[PDB]
Amino acid sequence: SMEQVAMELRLTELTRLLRSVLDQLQDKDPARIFAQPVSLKEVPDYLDHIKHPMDFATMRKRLEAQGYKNLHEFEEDFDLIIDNCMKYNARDTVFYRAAVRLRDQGGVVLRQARREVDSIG
Ligand SMILES: CC(=O)NC1CCN(Cc2ccccc2)CC1
Ligand code: NA
Repeated sequence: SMEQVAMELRLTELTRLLRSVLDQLQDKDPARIFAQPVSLKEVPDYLDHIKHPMDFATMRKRLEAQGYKNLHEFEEDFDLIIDNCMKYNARDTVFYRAAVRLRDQGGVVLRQARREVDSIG
């Protein structure tokens, strides 16, 4: 239908907007601590600790299959990345601190992205 096509045009342009947002987000992770899923080879008990793993590679796969229907969903996964890290790793570690910095630098990007999503509808 025309209705379905228009629906998919918005989804596509959402996806274009999210791909940008996701790049700005990785750019704030120069150490690439969150680029890839935590290796179960190197940390074999990880899933005993973290129930829902997330990372940028995984988010990017979902994104390219247009699996993000709105910004709430995308933010949910981004927060998973941060919250998992600040749980699994202790306060005085390089990993925890990298997450706190991503959280803070990221929040700016998501503050404006939320406005662009509303207005562009
Ligand atoms: C995003 C995130 O939580 N990263 C974690 C992955 C595990 N490393 C520690 C590590 C490295 C190598 C071997 C055994 C443990 C850093 C913390
Ligand atoms: Na902890």
